[PDB]
Amino acid sequence: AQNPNCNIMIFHPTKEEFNDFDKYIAYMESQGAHRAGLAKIIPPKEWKARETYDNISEILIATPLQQVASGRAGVFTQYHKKKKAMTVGEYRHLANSKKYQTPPHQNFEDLERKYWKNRIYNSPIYGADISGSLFDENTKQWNLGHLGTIQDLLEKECGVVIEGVNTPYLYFGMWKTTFAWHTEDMDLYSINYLHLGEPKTWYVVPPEHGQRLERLARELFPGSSRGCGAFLRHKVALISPTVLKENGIPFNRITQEAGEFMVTFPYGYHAGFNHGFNCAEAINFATPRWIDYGKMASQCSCGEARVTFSMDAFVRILQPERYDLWKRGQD
Ligand SMILES: O=C(O)CNC(=O)C(=O)O
Ligand SMILES: [Mg+2]
Ligand code: NI
Ligand SMILES: [Zn+2]
Repeated sequence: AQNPNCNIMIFHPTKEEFNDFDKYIAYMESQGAHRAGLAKIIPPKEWKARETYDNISEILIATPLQQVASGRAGVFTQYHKKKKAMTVGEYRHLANSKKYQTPPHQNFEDLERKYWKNRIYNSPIYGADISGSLFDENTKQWNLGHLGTIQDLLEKECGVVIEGVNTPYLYFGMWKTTFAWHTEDMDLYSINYLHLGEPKTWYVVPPEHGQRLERLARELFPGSSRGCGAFLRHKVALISPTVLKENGIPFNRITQEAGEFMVTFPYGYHAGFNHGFNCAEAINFATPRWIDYGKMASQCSCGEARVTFSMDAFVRILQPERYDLWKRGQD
């Protein structure tokens, strides 16, 4: 078995190997990359996402989210308070202000220490989940707006044509902006490109150990667990590496820098934080290997998770027994 310790693997495809996206994902899996839940892909030196980032300041962040924490430094939830709209140029200025800027630090490890010590005491503002793309239309390789759609994959594998669309999302971050422990909708893959700015630190649990994370989460968030049998789908809970290590949960960590892709694999729980002002683009995708994960994915039916239009068909076709309850939670 390749990669039996479930380490995060880093890949350096050549420009030739960068042509065929599906083929390269399958290659990474042949080397055991999925066992970690997360892989890094460093693009060939010849490649670029677009020519420059000099003209992005007028993008609108319609609903910036202030991420307010509750709990203790290593075990907390966050809620999202909606703020007034602002442009990316306004948000960048805000991120660089004395109130929100990255503190002085020695290295990524020191900054990580500072994040876990101090995150709860601040409420950073995240420009998340903005439909759109920063890939140039002329970028032919690993262009996250030109991937094969999940609806097409389901149709190719299973023969059933379904409604729905699959488009990318932009994320504008600042110091301490946080993504809570989650797997993707329907335990899909994700791919994330860090277009510009400061790094993003990731934590990940191997898919084969995801249920160990879930059991810890039920212990640590006992009211939330009574409320919902899949409350990590709410995407609000944080658990620090120190707490994970104290509880014997297998995990790994890695820091993504600008110009790098990360791929999350089906049922790979992940969480993390931004180092400072940045912009990422991410999208879900599927492969043939995903189908069995989609059929087994948990679902929130309590009403909290509320998701896209396109998840309906995935539930309806892959999980017909669950469909009626889940749809009630959507309505
Ligand atoms: O970058 C973020 O805030 C969150 N991204 C992801 O969870 C992802 O790409 O799957
Ligand atoms: Mg602009
Ligand atoms: Ni994710
Ligand atoms: Zn729920």
